[PDB]
Amino acid sequence: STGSATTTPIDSLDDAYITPVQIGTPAQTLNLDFDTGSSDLWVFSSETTASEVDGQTIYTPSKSTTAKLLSGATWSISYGDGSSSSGDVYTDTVSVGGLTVTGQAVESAKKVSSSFTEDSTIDGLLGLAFSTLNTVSPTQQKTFFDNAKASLDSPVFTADLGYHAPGTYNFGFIDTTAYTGSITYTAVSTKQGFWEWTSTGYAVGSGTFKSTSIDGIADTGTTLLYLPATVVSAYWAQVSGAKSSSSVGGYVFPCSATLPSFTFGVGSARIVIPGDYIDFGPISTGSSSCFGGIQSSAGIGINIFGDVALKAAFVVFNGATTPTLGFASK
Ligand SMILES: OCc1nc([C@]2(O)CN[C@@H](c3nc(-c4ccc(C(F)(F)F)cc4)no3)C2)cs1
Repeated sequence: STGSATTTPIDSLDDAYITPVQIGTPAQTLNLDFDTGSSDLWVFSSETTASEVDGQTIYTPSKSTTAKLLSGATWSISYGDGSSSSGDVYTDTVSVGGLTVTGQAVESAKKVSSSFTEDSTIDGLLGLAFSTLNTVSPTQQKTFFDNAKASLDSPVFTADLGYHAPGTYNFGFIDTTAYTGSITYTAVSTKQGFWEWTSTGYAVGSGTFKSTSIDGIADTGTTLLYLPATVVSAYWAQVSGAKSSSSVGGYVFPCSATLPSFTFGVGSARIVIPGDYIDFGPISTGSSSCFGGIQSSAGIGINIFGDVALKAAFVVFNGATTPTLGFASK
């Protein structure tokens, strides 16, 4: 089997991408944030505290003929931005782009933190990291990809995110029309439960390539590119007036600037992020200070190849027995 679904930016900044997901019978379609950096499929629901729901579409398990309470199971998760959610668990039929998993754990939120309430466009998350990170207790649950894997034509999914434009998540096949050149595959460590790999270095704009190992994770659920402070400083030093602002929480730059590209290494190959992809616009409406798309990972504890990096590439998440990541230009 295969599936293919379009993913769409939630706003003009590409802050996140949402993908329609069918849950239950008859189908209830919710727009979920596919997150290769976590492993819970959770949704706003008829159980979510009413004061914490503000415009989201909710899953109502009592209206699904295939929903079953996963008795005694609870979940609770926090994200890298400090946001969180928690609740109980149903199993139900879940379909993404024509690919169906029966008995998928659908984690129903009883509580969500303010950032989720405030984002009316995100109805929940669909985790695509390794199932060892799933937070359901006392019986840990598998991700949608893990459940589908044995049925897929090939044990892979691909992320083809757009820049200020829709893109595609495919399951079970590699669309050879979606990229240019070849896909370069690189080894993955699952030791932390992430799609963790080692970039071979970087370049700023037209500069020469710096060969240096950069461990990090491929995370579709993170907006920006978080790299070591040395690398990030070398980038922003090329932008007149750019500076790290503790009050804003990262590097800002004059909105009058044209940004250089940023290249990262994948083995002997290179992915070039255009400068425009690094512009996240005014820090507040009308400001002439703009927020940078490349930020320091210092104090996060891990480098994150988030959407800024991933949307410059066609990315293969190969979940074979020995997992790998593939990157191609597009
Ligand atoms: O500790 C550093 C690390 N962090 C992670 C992640 O937690 C897993 N991927 C990312 C992710 N964030 C979100 C997300 C957070 C908040 C919202 C809100 F604003 F709507 F609330 C929406 C989406 N989704 O995925 C970060 C992995 S490593």
